[PDB]
Amino acid sequence: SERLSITPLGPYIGAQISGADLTRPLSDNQFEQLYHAVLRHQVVFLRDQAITPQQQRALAQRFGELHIHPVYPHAEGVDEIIVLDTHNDNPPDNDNWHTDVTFIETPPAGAILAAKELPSTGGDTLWTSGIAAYEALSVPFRQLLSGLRAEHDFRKSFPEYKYRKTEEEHQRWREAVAKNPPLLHPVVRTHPVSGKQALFVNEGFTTRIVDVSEKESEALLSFLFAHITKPEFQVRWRWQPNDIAIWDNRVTQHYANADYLPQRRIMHRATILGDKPFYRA
Amino acid sequence: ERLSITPLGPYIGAQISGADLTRPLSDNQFEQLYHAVLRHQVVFLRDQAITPQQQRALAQRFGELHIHPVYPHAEGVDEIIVLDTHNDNPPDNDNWHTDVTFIETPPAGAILAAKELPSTGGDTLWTSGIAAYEALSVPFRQLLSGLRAEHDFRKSFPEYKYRKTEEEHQRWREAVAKNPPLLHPVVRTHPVSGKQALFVNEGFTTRIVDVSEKESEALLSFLFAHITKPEFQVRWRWQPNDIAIWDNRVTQHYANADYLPQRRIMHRATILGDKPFYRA
Ligand SMILES: [Cl-]
Ligand SMILES: [Cl-]
Repeated sequence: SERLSITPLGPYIGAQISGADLTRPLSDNQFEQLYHAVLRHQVVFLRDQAITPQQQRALAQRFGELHIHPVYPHAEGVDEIIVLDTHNDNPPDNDNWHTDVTFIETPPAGAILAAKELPSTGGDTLWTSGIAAYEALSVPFRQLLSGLRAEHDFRKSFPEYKYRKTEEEHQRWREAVAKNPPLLHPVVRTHPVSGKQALFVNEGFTTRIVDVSEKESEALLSFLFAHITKPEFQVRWRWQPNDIAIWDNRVTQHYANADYLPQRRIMHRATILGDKPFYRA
Repeated sequence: ERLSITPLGPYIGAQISGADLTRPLSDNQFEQLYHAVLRHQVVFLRDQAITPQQQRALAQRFGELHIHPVYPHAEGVDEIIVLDTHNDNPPDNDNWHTDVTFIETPPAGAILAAKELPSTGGDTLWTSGIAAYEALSVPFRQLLSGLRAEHDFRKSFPEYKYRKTEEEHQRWREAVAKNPPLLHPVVRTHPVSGKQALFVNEGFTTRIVDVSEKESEALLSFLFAHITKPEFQVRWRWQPNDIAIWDNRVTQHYANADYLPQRRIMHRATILGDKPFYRA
């Protein structure tokens, strides 16, 4: 375990990491700086990492317990690794700004994404920094949003109408909804580790801010859903087979382009549980 | 005689009777009228066939009156402006605005008399900045209170609307030069009652300078819609010789431009105001 090559991709978010073989267990010195690079850069990219669901689950396991998605398919024999196999018969549903599974009480602290099969071109994935977004807010707006709570609803990104192909798929949806009722989370979240304040709403699951009026909420979310799309808060990644992406899901949102069908695209994701999102001034 | 005050709603507007505005009001009557205006923000008196001289007499009791440099004045009364709209002078007040907030001391109020009216149309509406403010959630009240917003003459007088004649266009330039943008509190504390009121208007407010440009666009977009809520308004259907008196410090008004080709003649007295300020 020497020293990983960390190349920032921007001033506020993103970095490429080289010198870490993810197919084989990482030493402690390496896993530590990989961990810190993720916290520091919010999202890191490692190319040429032909890992299997096995080792991917293993790597994620080291960050903590893994979440099992209520609707997405999982890899054979490895229930924690969801398979994102998109094509004509399963159109991509991630071309919207979202933070992974914020519909549970303890949203994932992070995730590891592996590019298995990719289209000739397209399918880029973008990440936006809730930290940079928060920093870009004027003091009056930071004060306004801090302490407010917003509702997150699993159904916003998982509409029932999208799961009625087969009765099985529909049943899977029913069980998912029953187990994931709408819940509240701070609009401004204090990172549990770094202490940095970050915007913590995402168009994918955030339905409304409950501490203001309905029109006030729509006005704020309208602003926020646009605010986070500022180029300066982002890093855009063009995928290559066997790429690996690891991000801190506590302070970022990502968006996956849906510009490749009829071509097929297969991604594998390990999802690391986090703790209860909170805000501390 | 004691004036009769009939509220037109729970937050704004009242119709008054028992006040002969063609003659001097007793001090008790005037105190009642003045307080009614303060309380209801805009009051209406019907069947007041007054002369401009009489309108000015009444207005002067509220404070210094404006002598408009451009608009024609009634008979031999420089303080009473003649607002004559028709095809050759199309109504242009059908937008939510608070009178002349682009200057340092916007008018405190005005007294408008209906001289000659179209068979129908031309309704004027007022919206309560106080009610609008109080309707805000606590986080929003806290957010806006203390912020400052820029008011710009050019917002209601877009340059693209005064560039017809290569020559007679620098006139627009001359006006803008005398009316530089300036700031006013977003939440204004009424100088007399101490009531807090939203004090932005789509007519002149271009942006809240204490937040980012995009935050400002979102906030003003919200506020310009918020003040249009029916609950915050009073709508008046005019009849000849009506008199409307309003507090321009905590309201915005909108005059429907829906009566052309008919003609509309109003007589107005503008009461000079003081510097708007905010005090928690
Ligand atoms: Cl993806
Ligand atoms: Cl009018």
